[PDB]
Amino acid sequence: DDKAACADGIAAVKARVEKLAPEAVPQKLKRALKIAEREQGEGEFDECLEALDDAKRALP
Amino acid sequence: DDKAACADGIAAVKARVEKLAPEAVPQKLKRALKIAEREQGEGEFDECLEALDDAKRALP
Ligand SMILES: [Ho+3]
Repeated sequence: DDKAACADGIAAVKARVEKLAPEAVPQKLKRALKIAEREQGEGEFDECLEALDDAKRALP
Repeated sequence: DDKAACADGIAAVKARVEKLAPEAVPQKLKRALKIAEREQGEGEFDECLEALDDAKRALP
């Protein structure tokens, strides 16, 4: 469901980001991940998924 | 728009709540107002309006 997809998506995006040089991680990518995590914590798993969409589009 | 409606709705619900004995304000009402304010601060003015709907239904 959205909750599992949100958690899986956060891990998937992080795993891809963690293969980047840290000094090269865009601020927009960090912010999108943080928004996703905030919304996950609020139980807005659907909004987490939309923030993950933004994070993926911010990947170099 | 949703932003103005959210701000107006927070004030409207508070004005009605502030006419209650404070020791008698339901916890569910306080929580709904706080959620609305959190979502307002996140710029989710639509989600604020849905939390305000819950607050109104929690009025004694
Ligand atoms: Ho939110």
